[PDB]
Amino acid sequence: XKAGVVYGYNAWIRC
Amino acid sequence: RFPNITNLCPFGEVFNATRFASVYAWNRKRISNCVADYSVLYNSASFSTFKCYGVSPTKLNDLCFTNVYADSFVIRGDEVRQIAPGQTGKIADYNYKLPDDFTGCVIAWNSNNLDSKVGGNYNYLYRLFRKSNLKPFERDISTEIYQAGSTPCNGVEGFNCYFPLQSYGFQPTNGVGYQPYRVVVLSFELLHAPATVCG
Ligand SMILES: *[C@@H]1O[C@H](CO)[C@@H](O)[C@H](O)[C@H]1NC(C)=O
Repeated sequence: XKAGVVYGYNAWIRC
Repeated sequence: RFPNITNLCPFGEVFNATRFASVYAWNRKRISNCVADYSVLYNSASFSTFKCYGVSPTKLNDLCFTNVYADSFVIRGDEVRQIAPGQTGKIADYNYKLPDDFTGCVIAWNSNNLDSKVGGNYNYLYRLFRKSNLKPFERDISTEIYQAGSTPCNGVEGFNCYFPLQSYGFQPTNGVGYQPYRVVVLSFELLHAPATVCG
């Protein structure tokens, strides 16, 4: 998703 | 079902650092637009204190944050307690103070192997006295001499004339309370903007 927000690993999987 | 952002948050650049900053001049690194894995940090498992405020650290990995800042500095072992919201102490009052509505994490680990040497390291300083208390995340690195005395100091440390910053002096033979500890504080805002992703 949106560039410029720090995703956590598991939330980056959901991304 | 397909991942977009390909950027690792440079935690290594903040933790495997040659020399950390002095607590009075705490260094801050802007973290943004990256994925971060906190499981690797906690799995390193060397940290003496890994405590987070506003969000349980165990379930930190599956959340999306914004405005992430990493603050790095070195303090004394006995001074670790002061890096927490609302604590009053030598450091927290005058060097680095977390605000009362804190949202980030605190990471602290013993550095007596690197940041002390026989004869002591005097390169880590702390601000002993300040005219007024520090505001949250305020950074004051001024070196103005107190001159409560007859004559003006004119920038010379002496008598009736005191210098604010005091050297830590870590020797490897010091007690655990006096041993140096490296600290990293993570300040961030919890973001729930995409309902599916960050729900
Ligand atoms: C992927 O990330 C970019 C930012 O580099 C963003 O502009 C784009 O909208 C994202 N992809 C989708 C499908 O939204």
